[PDB]
Order: sequence, then C-alpha cells, then structure tokens
Amino acid sequence: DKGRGANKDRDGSAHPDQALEQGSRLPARMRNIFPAELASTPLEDFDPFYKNKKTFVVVTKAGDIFRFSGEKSLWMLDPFTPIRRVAISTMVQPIFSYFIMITILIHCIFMIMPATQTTYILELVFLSIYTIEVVVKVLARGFILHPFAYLRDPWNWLDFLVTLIGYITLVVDLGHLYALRAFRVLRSWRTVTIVPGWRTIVDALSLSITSLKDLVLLLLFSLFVFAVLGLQIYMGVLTQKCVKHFPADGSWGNFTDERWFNYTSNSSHWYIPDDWIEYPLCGNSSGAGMCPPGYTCLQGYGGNPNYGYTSFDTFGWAFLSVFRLVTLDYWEDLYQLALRSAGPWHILFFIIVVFYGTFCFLNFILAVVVMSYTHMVKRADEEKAAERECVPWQKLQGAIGAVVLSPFFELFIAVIIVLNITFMALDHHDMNIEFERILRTGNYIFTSIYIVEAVLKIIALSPKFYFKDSWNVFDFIIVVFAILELGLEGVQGLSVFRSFRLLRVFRLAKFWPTLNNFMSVMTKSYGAFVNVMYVMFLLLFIFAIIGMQLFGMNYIDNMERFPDGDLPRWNFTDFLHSFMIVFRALCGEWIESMWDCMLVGDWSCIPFFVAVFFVGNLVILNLLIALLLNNYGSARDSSVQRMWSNIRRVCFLLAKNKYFQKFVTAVLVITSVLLALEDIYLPQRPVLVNITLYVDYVLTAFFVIEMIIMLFAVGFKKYFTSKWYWLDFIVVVAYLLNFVLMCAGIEALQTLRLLRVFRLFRPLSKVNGMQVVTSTLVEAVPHIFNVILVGIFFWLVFAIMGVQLFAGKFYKCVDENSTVLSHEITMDRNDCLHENYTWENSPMNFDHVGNAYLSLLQVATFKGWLQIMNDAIDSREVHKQPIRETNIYMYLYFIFFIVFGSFFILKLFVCILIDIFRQQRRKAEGLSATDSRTQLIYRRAVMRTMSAKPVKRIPKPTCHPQSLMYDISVNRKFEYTMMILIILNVAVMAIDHYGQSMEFSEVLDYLNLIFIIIFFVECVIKVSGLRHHYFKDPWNIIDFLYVVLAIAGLMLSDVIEKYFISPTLLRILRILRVGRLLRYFQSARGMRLLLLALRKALRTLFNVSFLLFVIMFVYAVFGMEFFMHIRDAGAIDDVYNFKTFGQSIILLFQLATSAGWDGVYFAIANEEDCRAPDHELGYPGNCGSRALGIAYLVSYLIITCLVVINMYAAVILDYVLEVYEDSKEGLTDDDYDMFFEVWQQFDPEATQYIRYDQLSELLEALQPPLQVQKPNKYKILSMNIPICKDDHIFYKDVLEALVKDVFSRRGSPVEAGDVQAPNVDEA
Amino acid sequence: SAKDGDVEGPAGCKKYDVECDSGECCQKQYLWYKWRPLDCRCLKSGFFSSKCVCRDV
Ligand SMILES: *[C@@H]1O[C@H](CO)[C@@H](O[C@@H]2O[C@H](CO)[C@@H](O)[C@H](O)[C@H]2NC(C)=O)[C@H](O)[C@H]1NC(C)=O
Ligand SMILES: *[C@@H]1O[C@H](CO)[C@@H](O[C@@H]2O[C@H](CO)[C@@H](O)[C@H](O)[C@H]2NC(C)=O)[C@H](O)[C@H]1NC(C)=O
Ligand SMILES: *[C@@H]1O[C@H](CO)[C@@H](O)[C@H](O)[C@H]1NC(C)=O
Ligand SMILES: *[C@@H]1O[C@H](CO)[C@@H](O)[C@H](O)[C@H]1NC(C)=O
Ligand SMILES: *[C@@H]1O[C@H](CO)[C@@H](O)[C@H](O)[C@H]1NC(C)=O
Ligand code: NA
Repeated sequence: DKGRGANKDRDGSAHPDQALEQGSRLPARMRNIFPAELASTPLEDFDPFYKNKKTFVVVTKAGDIFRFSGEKSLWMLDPFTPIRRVAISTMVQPIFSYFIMITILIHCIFMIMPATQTTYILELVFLSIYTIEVVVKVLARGFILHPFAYLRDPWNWLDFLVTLIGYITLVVDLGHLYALRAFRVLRSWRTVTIVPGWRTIVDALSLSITSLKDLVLLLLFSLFVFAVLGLQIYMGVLTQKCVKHFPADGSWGNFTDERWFNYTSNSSHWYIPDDWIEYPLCGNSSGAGMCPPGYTCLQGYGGNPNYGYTSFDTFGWAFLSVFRLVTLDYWEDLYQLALRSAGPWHILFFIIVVFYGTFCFLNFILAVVVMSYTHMVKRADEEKAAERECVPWQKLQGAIGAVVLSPFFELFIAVIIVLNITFMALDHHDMNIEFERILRTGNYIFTSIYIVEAVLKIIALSPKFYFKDSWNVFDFIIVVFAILELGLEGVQGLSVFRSFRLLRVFRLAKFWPTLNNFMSVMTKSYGAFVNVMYVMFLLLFIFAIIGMQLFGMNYIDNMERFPDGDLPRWNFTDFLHSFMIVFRALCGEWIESMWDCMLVGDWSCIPFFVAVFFVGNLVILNLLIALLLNNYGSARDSSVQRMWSNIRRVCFLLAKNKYFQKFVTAVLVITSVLLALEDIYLPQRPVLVNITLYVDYVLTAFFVIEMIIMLFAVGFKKYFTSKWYWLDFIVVVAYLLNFVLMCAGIEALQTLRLLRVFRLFRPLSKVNGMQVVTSTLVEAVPHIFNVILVGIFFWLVFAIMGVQLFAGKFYKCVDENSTVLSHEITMDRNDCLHENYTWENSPMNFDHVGNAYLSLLQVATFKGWLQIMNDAIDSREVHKQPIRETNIYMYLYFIFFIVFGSFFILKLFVCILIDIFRQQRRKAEGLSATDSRTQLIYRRAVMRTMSAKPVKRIPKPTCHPQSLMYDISVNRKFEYTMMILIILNVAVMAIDHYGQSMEFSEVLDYLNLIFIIIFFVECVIKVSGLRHHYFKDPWNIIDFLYVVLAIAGLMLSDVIEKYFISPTLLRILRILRVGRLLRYFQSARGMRLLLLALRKALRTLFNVSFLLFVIMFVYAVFGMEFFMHIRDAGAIDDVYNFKTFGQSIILLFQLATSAGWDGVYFAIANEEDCRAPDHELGYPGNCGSRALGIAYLVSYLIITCLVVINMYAAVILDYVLEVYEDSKEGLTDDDYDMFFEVWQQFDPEATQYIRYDQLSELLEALQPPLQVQKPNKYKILSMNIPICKDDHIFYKDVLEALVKDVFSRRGSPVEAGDVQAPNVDEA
Repeated sequence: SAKDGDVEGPAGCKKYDVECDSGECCQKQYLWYKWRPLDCRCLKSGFFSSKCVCRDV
C-alpha cells in the first residue's frame, strides 16, 4: 500500500530507472530527459533486439508481474551513454553474477587447505577480481549520494568492507592488527543466494533477530538478578578445601602464631586423593563434603575450580556461571560443585534458575523463532498460490502376471525383507563357525530371490512398465549391486560394494505405511530442509575459518599451559578440528571449549563462543523445529432383590461423598511418605521397623474393604473396564500376595510393596489445573509410540553401519593404573600380553547392535559421546593398538547421525506435544474444534466484556497528618522515586567482590544504613495513608518484611543468634524486592506482551512441575530399593548416591535434564569385581545390574526428558501465540485493565455510571487501541450508547460500543458482523 | 618343559591365528605363560566379511 505507493511516484517524479531486467531484458532507458525507447505499455517488439525481448519481459510481467525486475539507479550523473553504458550492460549480465559467485566458491576451497607459497599469490588474484566488481557497480551507479546507489543495498555493504579489509592487510597498511584478516570469510555469506527458495529462510532468520530485541533485555535483567543473588550466597564458597591440622611437633615449630598461616597456605597440606587433578571441595553443613579425619574445611586457599573460571567471587564470573546454568551445559558439574561445599538445601537455588531460566526464557526464544518462520511461509504460500491460479510368450505372461500382481507374492517378499534385516542385525564380532555360516548361506538365498522376483516382474508387467514406477527402479539398483558383491566376491576392492546391502533396509518403507507416510513428508517439502541445512553448515564454515585464524596459533605457542603439556582432542589448530569445536557448540556444549581457548589466549573467546552458541543453537536449531512444525503437524427373588440392592444403595452413597474421598486420599499420601523413610539407616532404627510393619497390615485390609465398597458401587462391568480400577486391583492382588507369603514363612517381596505409589496418580489428576496436563499425555502416547518405532528404524541403519565400522576395534593395551600404553611400546595384543599388561575393551562399544543402540543413545543426548568419538577416531584394525587421532574422518559418521537422529527424530517429540496441547486446551475451555482462529478472537474479546467489573478507589482518610499521607503515597512522582532507589540499592550489591577490604566494606555498610532509613519513612507513609489496603499488594508485604527484619538487625545485639536473624535471609529480601520493575514497564510494548503471556501460563506451568516431582518421587523410592548397595564408580560416591530419599532427589533432578546419565549408568550397571550378597550372614552385596540399570535409565530419560520437559515448551508456545494474536488484531488483557484505570477517575466510588458530559472527556483519556481523539463527538453520535433515565450511562454500554469500534476500524471483510452477532448470543 | 610354542591334541592341527575350518584346531596351546584352550572363531574384517581363524577362548 505504501511501498508501491512510491513505486511509480518517485520513478515518475524524482528519478526514473536507467534500465530493467527480468527474463533476458537488457535494455538501457533513461529518466525521460534523453530517453531511448523504454515502453508505453503496448508490449511491442518492433524496433530493437532488447526491446523485442522486452515484450517477452512484459509477457513475463503478465504472469510474474513483480518478482525479478532490476530497478536501476537514478540518473544523477548526466551520463547520456558514455562508457558508463558499458558498465550498466556488464552489471546486469547473468554471467557476471555467475562469475563472481564461482570465485567465491574457489576462494573458500583455498581456506580449508593449509597456507603455502601459492596461497599468498592467489590472494593477489582474488582481491583483483573483487575490486573490478566494486568499480563496475560504482561506474554503473552512484556511491551513496543519490537513492538507488551502490552503498544503499545491504549486500553491497558486505562486499565493500571486506574488500577494504583485504586492502589494509595485503598492501601494507597499519602493520599491526592482523585480527581483521579472519573476517575476510564473510564474503561467502552471499552464497546463500544460490539454492532455490533461499529468501524464506533468510527472511525468517532476520525477522527472528529483530523480534528478539525485547527478550534479550528481559533475559539480561533476569540474569542480572540471579547473578547478584548467587554472588551474595556463594562468594568464596568454591574455594573450600580440606586442610591438615597444625601439628604438635614437626618441621613447623611448636608455636601457634602466623606460622599456622605458613603451614596452611602450603599446597602439600591440602587434601587431594591420588591420581586426581583437582582438589575435592568440602563444607561444614550436614550433607556436605565431609573432610577425612585429621582435616578441616577452610576457605581462602588456592583457586576456584576449572582453572579459576568457575566462581561466584566477582560480578563478572558470577554472570558467566549463572549463564551456563540457564544454558544447561555441563551444569551438573557446577550443581555438584555447589551442593558438596554448601549443602543439599541449596537445590532451591537451582530449581528457581532452571524453572525461570531454561524452562521459561529459553522457550520464549523458541516461540519467537516459530512465529517468525510461520509468518514467512504464510506469505510465500499465498504468493505462490496466486501464481498457480509370441504364442507361448503371451501365454505365460497371463500366468506369470497372475501371481505377481496379486497381494500374496507381495506378502512373501515382505517376509524375506524383514528376514533380511534380521540377518544384517545378527552380524557381530567373535562369531562361532556354524552361526557365521547361516548368515552367509542366507545371503545367497536372499540374493537369488531378489533376482527371481526382478525377472518375474519385467516379464509380467512390461520392460517399459517396469521402469515406470520408482519402487521398481530402486529394487533394480539392489539386484545390480548384489551381483557386484558376488562377481567381485573375492577379486579386490569389495569393501565399497558390500556397503550397499544397507539399502535393502529402506525397502521396508513400501510395505508398512507408518514409515511410508513419514517418507512422503520428506519428499513433499524437501528444499525447505535443504535451505536450513545449507544455512546451518555455512554459518559453521564461517565460525570455523574465523576461529582458526584468531585462536589457532595460541594452541601451539602457549601449549605448555595444558595439564599434560599436549594439545587436547578439541582445538583450533587446523580446519577439521575447528569445524568440530564449532559444531560441538551448535549442539549446546560451549563452555569446556571456552575454558581452554581462554587459558591459552585472552578475553576474545568469550564473545566468540557466546555468539556461535546464540546464532547456532538458539536460532538455527529452533528454526528447524519451526520447519518440522509446518510439515509434520498433520426365595422369591424380589425378596432378596430388596436386600441386595439396599447393599448397593449404601455403598454407592458412600462412594460419592466428599469426606470419604478425602479420607482415602489422606491415607494414600501419609503412607507414601512412610515409604520414603526406608533407607540405608532403617536397620538400626528399631521403632521405625515396627511402624513400617504395621502400616502394611492396615493397608492390606484398607485395600480390601475399599475394593469391596467400590465393587458394590460401580458393579463388575464398570470396575473391570476402567484403567483406574485395573490400577487399584493390581495393588490389592500385590498386597494379598504379600500377606499370603508372610504367613507361609517367606519374606515379603519388596518390589511389590512399592506398587502403592501408583495409586497416587488418581488424586493428582484432581488438582485445579491438571486436566489439560494429563489429557495431553494420554492423547500423545499413541503419537509418540509411532515416533519411537520410526526412530528405532532409522537408528537401526546407523547401528548396523556402526557395528560394521567399529566392532572389535575399541580394544587397547592398558597398564597397571588403567592408563593406555602408546605405540612404539605395544603395537598389538601380542606385545601387550607378552609383558603382563591388560588388553581391555571400552565399556561403550559397537560390538553387536545391542551395544550399538546404547552408544547411539549416548551421542544423541550428547552425554558420554566425547569418549565414544575418541575411540572411533583412534581405532585402526582388530588386534592393533589404537593411535591417537589417526582415523580422523570418522567424525563424519557422527555428524550425519546427530543431524538425522538427534536434530530431527528427537525434535518430533516437541512437535507432538505442541500439537496435542493446543487442541486439549481448546477442549477444556468449551470452545469448538471447528472454528478457524478468527471467530475465536472475537469470542475472546466479548467474554472479557461480560466479566469486567470497575474497581473502587481506596478511601482517602480524613485525619490530621493522614491527608498528606494519602497525597504523596499515590502520586507517580513518589512511586517512581522509590523505584529508582530500589534499583540503586541492588546495583550497589553488585560491586561486592571476594576479599574486598575493611574500608571498602565500610563505605558500603554506611550506604545500606542510609537506604534502610529512607525505606523506613516510605514504609510509614504508605501505611498511614493506606491503612489496611496497604497489605493488598504482594510487593508491599515484601517491602514491609524487609524493613522490619532490617531494623531488627541494626538493634538487638544481645540475641542468642545461631543463624537466628541471619544476614543471608536479609540479602534475599533486598534482591527479591527488585521485581516491582516487572509491573512498571508498560511503555515497552514488546516486554509487556511477553510478561502477559507468562502470567497467564503460570498456573499450568506449576502443574507440569508438580507432575514432574511425582515422577521423581516414584522413581526415587524405586531407585533406593534397587541401587542403595552399590560400589562407588563414575558418579556414585559418598555424597551423590541412592542411599536416602533426599540424596536420591538430588540425583533424579539433575538426571531429569539428562545431565550426566552416562556416569550414573557406569555405576548402577556395574557387574564386575563386586561381591555377591550373603543373606544368612547379614550382607547385601555391592553389585549392580546391567539389565535393570538400562530399563531404569532409558525409562526415565524418555519419560521425563523427552516428553515432560517438552511439555514446558508446549505450554509456553500456546500462550505466546494467543497473546500476540490479541495485540495485532483483537484486544489484550492489559487493555481492559487500562479502561477501568481511567474509569475510576470519573467515578471513584465505583457508582458504575458516569455523566454524559464526562464521556467526551473519557475517550480523550483512553490510550489506543480504544481511544477516540478530537473531534470525538460525531463518532459518539454513531456509537448510540443507550442512556438510563438520569443522563447516566452504564459502564458496559461504553465498553461494548468501544470493542465494536476496534473491530470495525481494523478489519473490513467479516469483522463487524461477526463481532455484533456474538454479542447478541451472549446477552 | 613349556616351550614358547607348544600344542596338545592330534598330529597336524591349526595353531593360533591360523585359519580353521570348523574343526582341526589344536586342543591346547602354550602362549603367554599359560596353557590356553583354543577354539575356532570368526572375527570382523570389513563390511559383512569375517575371516575365521583359531583364537583362544
Ligand atoms: C568449618 O568449621 C571449622 C571448625 O569450626 C572452622 O575452622 C576454623 O577456622 C578458623 C579460620 O576461619 C581458624 O582460625 C580456626 O582455628 C578453625 N577452628 C578449628 C576448630 O579448627 C572453619 O572455618 C569452618 N569452615 C567454613 C565455615 O567454611
Ligand atoms: C610376568 O611376565 C614375566 C615375563 O615378562 C613372566 O616371567 C616369569 O617370572 C617369574 C617371576 O615372577 C619367574 O619365576 C618365571 O621363571 C618367569 N617365566 C615363566 C615362564 O613363568 C611372569 O610369568 C609374568 N607374571 C606372572 C604373575 O605370571
Ligand atoms: C610446602 O611444604 C613443603 C614441606 O617440606 C615445603 O618444602 C615447601 O616449600 C612448601 N611450599 C610449597 C609452595 O610447596
Ligand atoms: C611460608 O610459606 C610460603 C608458601 O606457602 C613460602 O613461600 C615461605 O617461604 C614460607 N615462609 C617461611 C619459610 O618463612
Ligand atoms: C602406577 O603407579 C604410579 C602412578 O601412575 C606410577 O608411578 C607407576 O609407574 C604405575 N605403574 C606400575 C606400578 O606399573
Ligand atoms: Na562443554
């Protein structure tokens, strides 16, 4: 409307074009001062040659009017065909922009190769070709001086500055920088314009970054609050070590003086166990680190962990640690480095920062990326839709075709393909001689059957109808390659040709239709995935060349800083290593790489790894979820009848009461906390053993008396047909079976006593908002079962591939201390076992496809994969020693699995729960499923009118000082002044650092004395002026709690305080008071729209987390019964284990975000060098179970991390769409709050009526979208606003007639009539 | 006794890392400072290929 309003306007009046180009259009017009034969819209082809094809360009302007025309410059130079005409014809050639594009692709190749003598001589050539190209386009346009010049287009600001940087580097200019040379790769961003359909992904990427402006300011605010909060309670805490006591003898003299400090600062006196790199932390709290005997936990000696980079000691390092906790990478280290030194009750710091950081604010990022991509696909689809609108030979063929066409020969090939997939999965390492023969002689039978069915197919159908369909031409490639595996059975080079047996797995895609439907979506919209995947690897290419030119020579020069003095496996030293340290940070794992870029370099790694994590993970991996969302989203019987029916009369009345149902729920909750109290201490608690024994007798009679009552109430037909009563009946059987065995000598099975925690789920679903949460998980379980089966299929292809690449190759020679001998000592198993060493295998391997399934789970979650990829790169042959970094191109196997198995299969879980939740939340609000998204906007704006009530002004008191106490307690000057003081009170807490001084500590101690005096007057004014309405706002309580506990700290020194009035609780009430800011920004429309969608989601986000804790409760009581007696390995130790319930909850919370499941698996599945249990002596055995550890962890990871964490993303996504649909078209909830905020200043008493002369005053005081400015009177004259018989009008009549105004001015087509029809139905 | 290469079993049989056809592999072998019992196994070598040689249990 506006941009095409200046289409012919400035091209008619300001300056016309000098040419045009759309489909081989090579004219050169002018600005009508000396023009030459442009057009008169006659679409003629008479005079010239380029004017002849201009009719074909205008015939292309009849179906494709505005897509390709090249708008030339203004004239602005008086160039009436000089040599500038040569440049305007050179510039528009299709071979000119094919030529510069090829030199970019060649100059990218000479960046992955190492630099040599000829590398410098091509930089002379490429800078020459890129500078003719900047001279042509400026000798064919302007510079910036007129419109439509060279520097007016954003692609020309790229290829100009990058040419100017190449001038300063190549020819000697300024000599000294050399860091700008890394930025020469940015010219290869314009190679995105080579793949068809590029503008939809590049515009959705630019629309995302523009729309993430008001989220970053809200994330940077909340990261500021959590990093002051973590600064105040964790300062100096990560330095706590175990220090040995000062002796009563010895090399240090006996006098206890500052020789204590000499002895204590000595590093040889800090406890470290043997062959460990870092010192173990410890604390004095209850379930903390627990220093060995002869030691004491002390602060202030040595450094913080992770080369000193993990700390809360300054505001800088606290901001980085709070940011890696919002991100979620390696957070289980910081979580375990903080609860070991501070104690287990500090899980509450980590629950809040994970709930508000990564479960809320990182799903607002996903919701913005999805809306930006959906807005571009919606534009592109409607723009394309406008563009679219012999006698025996014939005898046997009727007989051969009689069996082939029928669906019985099609069944027999389906059985053999399933049987062929089974024989490829049974191949493994170390097979015996007869079982390996079955797999060879079955290969000969499968091959000849595929040959017979491919020669009975061309005879039956036709030789020209066989090549018709695409499944017969894929079946024909299989029988060609199977001949090559048998013709080249033993000649040479047959490793390549037997790899193409894996393509027979994809022949299952024709028969069963769940996988067939999944393949059709990949072939329908494929180029949308090609654009996202090419933009993904091109950004990775740019961060990889930038990385090795900036951080590359630090790894070689300062190599001595690394702990052994050698390079890590992950560095920036060449191209493939730089591509993998950057691909790793795409996947969400950036901080261990940032730790040693910064150990060896400087501060410049901190903007690098944040920017490659931001663009790569939070935008590009979410733009791939928005792509799967738009493509995969779719006697005398009547004498006993009177007695048996009075039994069912009593029981049915009793089963429906409120008090009977609350009594049953109270028994189930209390007895389930009894179940969390059997732990490793329950033997030696003899009174608790008897209570546990008697509750099992009450419940085995309570479960029977209740079952009989529920069986008279609901009957046999409706009891045994419901899934809640098959849950109850299994617990009744499992407690009668325990009562039977206990009488008959046998001790009762402990795994059947724990079954009564499942009876906890039925009253959990009765909580206020739990019905949308649990109905989605029941509707989604047939959908996510089909994503398991399809994902088990695609991981079978990479399991049988990875067994054939790596089986038997993860063996290595191993010394006494489990360290790996290098080669030149032992090169094979002969040399290893000749010198009594051990030839061990890795615990995570590809030996059979059962082990391979478990290694691919571990690289898909990115938890354990660093060790698996090291074994594969080192592996060379079967009985040979692995050499470091030798099979380095096996990284490409893992890139294509992570792309197709983790970025694609696991995101279909997020896709399902988003689609199920929208339609269940619609079902819970009574809305109809067949209402297409516009009629629900108008229905939502009318239901808020019927529920609207004007609020009453707080009564102003009339006392002697209390008039002014109301005057100043209400003005915006005083309520903004006291908000600036809260911001300054807390920004002064940010300059607190560890070990500051006694005088820096006293300046700030005096400033806190001034603010508490100021905050005491501001408390006494707002309590005087607002006498009991002061306590109605929840931020006035936290103001009032803080001032009371701060005055009572400054006095009352002779208290018996033992953390009684502790300063840690005062520091939290200083900072929690900042959140008054969240209700003061409303002029920021983009934030107020995003805090509104959060506030409406808080109820059902609390219900996802309370479902989460019950799933953690059930598995903690099961994990204590399984893994309480387990030897320490990997992650299980004296602090983090399954011994008690609270210690189990520390583990299952960490493990809910999948963090560290590989090292938890290593302990609870350990079946080697342990001790068998000894029942009749009193010993339980320290053995794990492999089968029970897999069925416990794979169970928790898919139940809690793949579906219930993904429920947070579904709920956020649903409300951000509804709130932004309100701000654009309908009316937000905060717009009805501002009507009654203006309404109460025209009736303070809420007399619910205003004077008629007050209404033209009213509409001037409203702010848009409801306002009507001057002259509003004649629009009031059209709203018609029915008046009562006092010239006073009702509030709803004003509010109803203003909703109809917003919908009429904004939408023409169906907006007024559908809004007025819904208001008649609701009244 | 216990020479660094020794076999038990019938006269003429396959020693360690020598290709076996499903029998004909020696009863016992003295390698690495013990008597190990030998067996015929098929170990992985290439895509869907395995050479079958005498290897200890
Ligand atoms: C843990 O508790 C011990 C003992 O209460 C504390 O040790 C004292 O530390 C001070 C230095 O701050 C020494 O001068 C004392 O001699 C130590 N006392 C004893 C009995 O050894 C230790 O500071 C506490 N650690 C904390 C709070 O992190
Ligand atoms: C360790 O290897 C050595 C040779 O590398 C083996 O050699 C024996 O060593 C013992 C002493 O420990 C001598 O008494 C024997 O004479 C050596 N030879 C033989 C054939 O046994 C030794 O067997 C290996 N260690 C063990 C425990 O077996
Ligand atoms: C630590 O203690 C040892 C004890 O002999 C002493 O020799 C050494 O100088 C001390 N200091 C350091 C930094 O090792
Ligand atoms: C005290 O210990 C430090 C290191 O812990 C050492 O450098 C210093 O020499 C010691 N002081 C003496 C031995 O007087
Ligand atoms: C194992 O113990 C120490 C620590 O690594 C080392 O000095 C020793 O050489 C190792 N190897 C042995 C005892 O074979
Ligand atoms: Na990391």
